[PDB]
Order: sequence, then C-alpha cells, then structure tokens
Amino acid sequence: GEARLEEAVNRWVLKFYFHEALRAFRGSRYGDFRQIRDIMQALLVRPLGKEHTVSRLLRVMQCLSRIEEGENLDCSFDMEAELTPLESAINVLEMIKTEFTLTEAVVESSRKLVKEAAVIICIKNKEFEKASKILKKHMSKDPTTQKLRNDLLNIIREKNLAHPVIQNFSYETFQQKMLRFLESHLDDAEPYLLTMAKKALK
Amino acid sequence: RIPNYQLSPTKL
Repeated sequence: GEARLEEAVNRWVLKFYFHEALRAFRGSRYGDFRQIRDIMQALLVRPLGKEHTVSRLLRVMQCLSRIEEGENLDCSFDMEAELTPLESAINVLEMIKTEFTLTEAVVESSRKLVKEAAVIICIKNKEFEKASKILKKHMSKDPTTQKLRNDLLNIIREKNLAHPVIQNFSYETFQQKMLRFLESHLDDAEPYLLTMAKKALK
Repeated sequence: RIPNYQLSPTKL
C-alpha cells in the first residue's frame, strides 16, 4: 500500500535533482553536478516504480557522469575491467542508442566526438598504448574520420602532445555538445517539486 | 538498480 507512495516521491525527488544536475552541468558547474550526482546515486537503490521516463534520464545521467570525469583516468565506472570514463560513455551511448530507438544518423555524429575524446584524453595523459587500443576498437575508419584517424596514430608514435589536433580539442565545448544532444532527446518538463516550491515561496 | 544505472565512479 505505502510502497507506491514512497515510489511516487522517489521519482519526484529523483527527477528534481536530475533537472538541477543538467542546469549545473549547463553552467559548467561540475562541482555541484558531482554533488547532485551522489544524491541520485543514493536514490538508485530505493524503490523506484518501473517507469520508462526515469530509465531514460538515468542513462542520460550515466553518460554525463562519465563525461564529467572523462579527464580523470584515475577512476573507472565499469570497474570490472579498466575502461577510461570516456570508453564508459561509449557503451552508455550505445545503451542509449538501442533503448531510445534512434536512427544512427543523429547518434553517430555524437559517437564521433566521444571516441575522438576517448583517444585524445589518453594522449594528453601520456598513456600511448591505451590510446591506440580505443583507436582500433572504436574509431570508424570511415572517410570523415580517415583524416583524423590517420592523424592520431602519427602523434602517438611521435608522442607529439603539442600537435594542434590535440591542443585545439577543448573539453568544455565537447561536454556541452554532448549535453544538448542528450538533452534534446528528453522533454523539458519542469519537475513537480520545482513548481511546488515556486508556489510556496511566492 | 545498484550497478544497473551506475552513476558514480570508483577510484582505482
């Protein structure tokens, strides 16, 4: 009887902090995003009613969590093996790929940026063997990447961390592009507790 | 849903 009413507010509390996380993520305020992430992670264990609306946002939160820590190779979300958080965002984007029922036309353009980021970040951290592994296992070998696909290995062979290709890559615009992509496939409905807090403090 | 939608990393 009371289990649903707990599940009801649990969805509410979960969807409120998912909104504040994107809003903090959009403003490049990853400290509060990381704090809010831990709150949502603590809600994962709680009874959340099986609603497809929250499963979609949890996967979006999964991807953005791995991107925010994508420059920190001293941690791994898929801990069973050792996968850089950007390799982690690749598999999550592939789980977002199937469950969100997307045509690959809209997805593959974003999967370019993540696989590109997964290799470049490994280059800037001087783990050159790691970069080429992601480079062969995930990079497309299609024409659009063929210019950059050939560009990266040459740098990894030369250990040329000063190549413009590596230093023109800005991680901030990479995250923000991944945000509006993942966010465009969710609806901007205002969370119920945010509306209900607006009425009280007025 | 504890590692099903894992949001937090694990420091190596």
